[PDB]
Amino acid sequence: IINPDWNFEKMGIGGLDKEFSDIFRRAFASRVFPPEIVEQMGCKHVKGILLYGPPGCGKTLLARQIGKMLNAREPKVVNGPEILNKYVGESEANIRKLFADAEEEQRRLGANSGLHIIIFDEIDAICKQRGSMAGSTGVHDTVVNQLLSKIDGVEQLNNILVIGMTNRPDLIDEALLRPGRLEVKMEIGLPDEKGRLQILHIHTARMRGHQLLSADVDIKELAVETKNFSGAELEGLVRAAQSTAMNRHIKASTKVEVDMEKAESLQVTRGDFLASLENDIKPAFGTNQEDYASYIMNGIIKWGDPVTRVLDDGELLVQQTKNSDRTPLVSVLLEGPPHSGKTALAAKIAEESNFPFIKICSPDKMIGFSETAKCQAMKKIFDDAYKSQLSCVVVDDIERLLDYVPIGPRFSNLVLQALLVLLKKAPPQGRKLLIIGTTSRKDVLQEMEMLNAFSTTIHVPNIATGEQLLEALELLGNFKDKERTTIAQQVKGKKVWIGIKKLLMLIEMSLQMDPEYRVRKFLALLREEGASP
Amino acid sequence: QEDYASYIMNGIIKWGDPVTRVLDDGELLVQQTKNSDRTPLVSVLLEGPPHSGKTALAAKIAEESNFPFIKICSPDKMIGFSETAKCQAMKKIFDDAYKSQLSCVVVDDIERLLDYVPIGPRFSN
Ligand SMILES: Nc1ncnc2c1ncn2[C@@H]1O[C@H](COP(=O)(O)OP(=O)(O)OP(=O)(O)O)[C@@H](O)[C@H]1O
Ligand SMILES: Nc1ncnc2c1ncn2[C@@H]1O[C@H](COP(=O)(O)OP(=O)(O)OP(=O)(O)O)[C@@H](O)[C@H]1O
Ligand SMILES: Nc1ncnc2c1ncn2[C@@H]1O[C@H](COP(=O)(O)OP(=O)(O)O)[C@@H](O)[C@H]1O
Repeated sequence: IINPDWNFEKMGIGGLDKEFSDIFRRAFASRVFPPEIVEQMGCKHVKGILLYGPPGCGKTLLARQIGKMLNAREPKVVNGPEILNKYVGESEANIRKLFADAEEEQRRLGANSGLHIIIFDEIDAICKQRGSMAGSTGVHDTVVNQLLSKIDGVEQLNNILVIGMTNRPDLIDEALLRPGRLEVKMEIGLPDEKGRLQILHIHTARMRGHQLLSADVDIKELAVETKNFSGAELEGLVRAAQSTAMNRHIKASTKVEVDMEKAESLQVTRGDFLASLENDIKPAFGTNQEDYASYIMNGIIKWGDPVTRVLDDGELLVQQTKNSDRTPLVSVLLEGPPHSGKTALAAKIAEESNFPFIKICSPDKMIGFSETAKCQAMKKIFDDAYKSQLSCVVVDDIERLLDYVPIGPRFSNLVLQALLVLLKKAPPQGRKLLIIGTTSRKDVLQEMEMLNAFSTTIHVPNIATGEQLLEALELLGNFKDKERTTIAQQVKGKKVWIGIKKLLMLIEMSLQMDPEYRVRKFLALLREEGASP
Repeated sequence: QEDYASYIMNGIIKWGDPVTRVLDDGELLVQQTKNSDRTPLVSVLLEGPPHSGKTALAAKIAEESNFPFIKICSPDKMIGFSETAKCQAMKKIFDDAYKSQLSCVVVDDIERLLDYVPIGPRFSN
């Protein structure tokens, strides 16, 4: 019913052109050959397939087009969580209601009926395997059995086709993949440069049709600027550009009584696209420039040699992880005394890598969580990281993730075991990863056998000389000439062990008085904090 | 034949005598478990310092046996599980192993299945 090489273009789906060929070659070879030879051989057709991948990557379009191209009746869409009810023996009824028409048509027309396709969604919701993990989601296992009894069993159905869709391929019941049942898996991953270009081509044909779009805008620049968008973020970008351009044009024309010549024109230009891209759309699988300003609040100032050493070592590690074989997983750990400024340096090192996927997992967003929820969140972040060619994950505080208190001692063992397992699991073939730690108590970590898993260590020291303090003050720029002179005469005493954060706090506290008494207050504050190595 | 090529990532090069001794001992154990009649159940434990290459050698010994049933139970596929889930998984694997006439099972990183930590000590009973 379809031409030998088929056709998939300018009909919607544009990014996935090899997938159709792959699936048709692997599964649907029986429905294209002349029926006489198929009946002569005496073979049965495949009775379903499974699709899995990241959300919003164009799965429903594929199912609808596959159904359309086979000359099948209207698909009977359905959702996963919708088929669930607390009353005993009611979900089975919902599962059973779906096949009535197929049964009736088979009963009437015999062996000449058409093809009916049922499209499920979030099929992993009904499965007696999610109960293994922490929680209670037994979903009254019986449900699944009923479904199987309809795909096969004593009563045979020969005019159906089941297309399953899922996001978590590791929660699918194992009994649902043997031969004779859903038995063809496939992956629909993120698009690439060509896919993004094609999607932008398809989604913008309307404006070009009526010459409304300006000649300034390109499509290659927007195709290369967007790194890990899938499909919906591109549609969102187009829509946001439309809306922003419209609002700006109407407001500007109201502000200035422009002639009808430009009033009729409603060009969107390129500025609207860039503004919407940089302010409107926030990708889920890409870099997030907003969170960096939340950690590096006062920038980075060079008060000594160690900063350059740390930055250079970070660059070397990034280069090693980027282009290298035989070692696709690399780890590192930053250790130092409290208030030394470790989080900011880690964030800077991650930012300078220019990787497409950068994330930060910190306990600031896990207040009141039970340990199981923390394990879930960590696993989710790492699972998301595993779906990109180059990634980078930062773990903010390893001591707070364990709930360590010196009395006892006390802590949670589940999180420790999860971290130890996750630190030594390479990604699927052909993909890289990088992990950066941070902590202030190295001895406890060494004592817990966790330092045997990391690959390197770096040291972040404090300010340990007077001239360094003078240089830091000079860079900050808060004291005058005579003030600096007075400070210099009195701080040559040596044995000066302070942290950058504490230094900032002391300066801020001291600057709350009149200019006369600032110096003595600052010196008193420094002396009360003047411990020794 | 996909797990074995996933656990032996860079082959097995012979840098000294011990490799030959280990492989020969494994072969002798396999032949014993195959040809005996009054000793159907056999066990062996491989131990050594960290980062020494125990899993690769165990996988190679299992693969070079030609048994019709072979399976590996590693802890890296049970992240976030509870004690009961681990018990059920292990029992299921062994129950499946019991239905063949010749089988081999690999248990990997025994110290990570019990959740051992030197402080305490703490673990799962
Ligand atoms: N070279 C630098 N190194 C570190 N911090 C710097 C540097 N230059 C400026 N800072 C400032 O230091 C502060 C970092 O303090 P922050 O509280 O992030 O430290 P931390 O090591 O993460 O602390 P904690 O041990 O509480 O987690 C930021 O204000 C940053 O602007
Ligand atoms: N003769 C050999 N013995 C062991 N490993 C070898 C040998 N020849 C090469 N290798 C390489 O050694 C690596 C195996 O190390 P592996 O990570 O399995 O160590 P391990 O002892 O299982 O570690 P762990 O105790 O951390 O679980 C693989 O790269 C393998 O290619
Ligand atoms: N080439 C394309 N690939 C993927 N999605 C596309 C493509 N062109 C358009 N889209 C849009 O992306 C969305 C993908 O289908 P949708 O049902 O929203 O997501 P999913 O089924 O992946 O959860 C739809 O809005 C669809 O119109």
